[PDB]
Amino acid sequence: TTALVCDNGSGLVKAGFAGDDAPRAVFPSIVGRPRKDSYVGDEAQSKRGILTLKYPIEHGIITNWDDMEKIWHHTFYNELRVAPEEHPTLLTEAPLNPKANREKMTQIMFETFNVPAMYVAIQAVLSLYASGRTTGIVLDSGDGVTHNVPIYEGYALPHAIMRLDLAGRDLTDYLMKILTERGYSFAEREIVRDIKEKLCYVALDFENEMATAASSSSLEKSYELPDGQVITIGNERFRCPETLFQPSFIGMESAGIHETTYNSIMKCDIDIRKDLYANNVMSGGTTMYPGIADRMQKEITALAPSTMKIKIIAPPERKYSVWIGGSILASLSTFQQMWITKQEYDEAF
Amino acid sequence: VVEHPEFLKAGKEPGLQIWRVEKFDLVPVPPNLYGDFFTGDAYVILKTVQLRNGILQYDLHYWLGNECSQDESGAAAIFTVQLDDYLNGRAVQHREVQGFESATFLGYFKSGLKYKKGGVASGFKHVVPNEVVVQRLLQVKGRRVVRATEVPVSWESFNNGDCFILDLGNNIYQWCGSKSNRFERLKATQVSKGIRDNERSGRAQVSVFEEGAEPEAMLQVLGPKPTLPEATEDTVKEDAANRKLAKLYKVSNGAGPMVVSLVADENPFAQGALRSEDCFILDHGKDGKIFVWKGKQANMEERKAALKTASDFISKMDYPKQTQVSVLPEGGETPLFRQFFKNWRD
Ligand SMILES: Nc1ncnc2c1ncn2[C@@H]1O[C@H](COP(=O)(O)OP(=O)(O)OP(=O)(O)O)[C@@H](O)[C@H]1O
Ligand SMILES: [Ca+2]
Ligand SMILES: [Ca+2]
Ligand SMILES: [Ca+2]
Ligand SMILES: [Ca+2]
Repeated sequence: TTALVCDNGSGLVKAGFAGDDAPRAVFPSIVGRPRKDSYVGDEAQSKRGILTLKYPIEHGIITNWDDMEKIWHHTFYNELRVAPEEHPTLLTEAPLNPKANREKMTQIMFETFNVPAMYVAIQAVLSLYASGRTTGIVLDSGDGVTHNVPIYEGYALPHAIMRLDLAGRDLTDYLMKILTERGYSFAEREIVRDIKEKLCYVALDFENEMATAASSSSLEKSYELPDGQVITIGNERFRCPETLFQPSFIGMESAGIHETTYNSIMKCDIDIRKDLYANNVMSGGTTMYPGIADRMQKEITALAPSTMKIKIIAPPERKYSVWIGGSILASLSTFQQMWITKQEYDEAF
Repeated sequence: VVEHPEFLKAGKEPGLQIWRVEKFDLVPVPPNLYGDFFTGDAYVILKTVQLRNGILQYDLHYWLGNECSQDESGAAAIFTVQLDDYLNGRAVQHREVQGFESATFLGYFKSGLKYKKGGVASGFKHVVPNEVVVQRLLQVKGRRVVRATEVPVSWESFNNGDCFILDLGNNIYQWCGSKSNRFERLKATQVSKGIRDNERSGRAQVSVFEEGAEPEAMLQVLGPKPTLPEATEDTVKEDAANRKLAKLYKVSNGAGPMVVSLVADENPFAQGALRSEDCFILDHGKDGKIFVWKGKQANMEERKAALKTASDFISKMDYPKQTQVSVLPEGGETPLFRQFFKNWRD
């Protein structure tokens, strides 16, 4: 029949049907219980006043298995509203997800949703495929984690992967801290997350832009709430995402994403870096800031050999690129061959 | 990992092969057209060379026309690595973009490339995530038994003592008559919160008011409010009608042959009636709705049968042509289906 693609992230869950452009359902990966004895996603968020919210997925890895059933249930029976038993199901996993992890995933899909078949795909490789490349290095950055994944001829080189626990929620938290320091008092995280995604931007030269912000108000942009409130925001516009380059803004001694990309290419065989450097595919919501690719350009060309050809690819729909990768993969004539069927499960890209 | 029919053909003797991607499939280009590439498509090309030792040398090139859709160029890419995998990985891979092909790739063609306008259309169905496009009105009436039925979106369906959900997708507007009743009120609320939490997965907002508090958007849709009829009559005869609004059928091949049977003539259907072993049809077709309910353990015959049976009901009972059948997995029931059961429990 028809395959489902479900890309479950730390902050959001993108779900829909293989063959589509894009995910049909996008919703918060949260599971709310009382202080109906469960609630999921957007409904859980609305009723958070009488619920305790947990996030099953931590930094790209599933960590609460009971709650994660609730998410998948909520996906099949409500977001998509379909018999899972009639539909093979593609799921995505993070770069260096433990074998034992993906085994639970797989058991749950068969033993509790009784899917007829399934496959688990690494997310970064899907984003690359969505870009129409077999070889590149991906920077996925979401709500909870950031990876650098060099990929050569369709396969991730696991020893060169880099994980970095700094992503969107952290940027949102930071924006809250500094909007507060500024004089606003930020039920109101959602307002702040909206501002982050409509007003923030990466600056080409940070100190250079700090100086522009001090000298006029040419850089000030406002956000208009429906209650009348206008929150106006200047240099914190570009300071917030500047954290990806300078983790020290939020107290983290980790290095920025332009260094982790460089260090990743350097863990790879010298004979494939030319290709890596010319194929920086950016995946993920946290990579959506205006100006980010020009910064990555600038920053990694200053790290890379003097004569290297460097390209950053920033797909306009990179917010859903993992998902789009899954839809294409799940739709291919060749994919019937490489599912894992329920029958194969009862005998044990 | 993959031995697709055309893979079996791939790379056996020294030559040039060219497939084009077509609606998620790999399809051989006719050899007589090798050199033509539609600019709206993506191709995979395998070049095999007799290496002097005995084994063969493999170069996969995937060419992407300037005007090809994302599914096509992704597929070209995915096929390329599967092609390469089928050859035990012993092929190097080459992204080729229109108008910047490698000297190597152009060399495969003696007479020059010839680009051709057009291509096979994308295999992608277009969606916009989370988007609902809904405009509809529900009359809610009753007392001992209150049900919600669909009516035309106008003031011509309003009355002083029924409730109404003007469902506009992202926003649900609930409306209550001045001369309405308490039980109509409660049930209208259950349904509105249902449409929001269940049908819309939490991504809508209900608003409750009465005759005279008419919000901004209620009027943008319906125009100005005219004067108001006091309904047909009374709740007792409205309950005797709500009670006979639908019929619930079972569909089961459980003893051998398929058997569509009437379970229930009258209302509150018992939830227990719906059993996981079989399928059910709740026919409410005079409104414009027939539900097929699918037990988690129903077999594919019963599922197929229930769906056909129900679509049969449309051409048979002179229902609106634009009546459609809505199919629900056990576990994924909608408010308008759920209303017909006594105190529904999940
Ligand atoms: N316009 C944008 N600008 C900045 N951030 C954005 C933008 N759009 C979305 N985001 C951020 O993207 C993040 C969600 O993206 P994504 O769906 O990739 O995360 P996730 O996959 O669910 O979590 P993770 O990948 O880390 O496990 C959120 O933090 C969100 O605020
Ligand atoms: Ca992700
Ligand atoms: Ca095409
Ligand atoms: Ca290879
Ligand atoms: Ca049966």
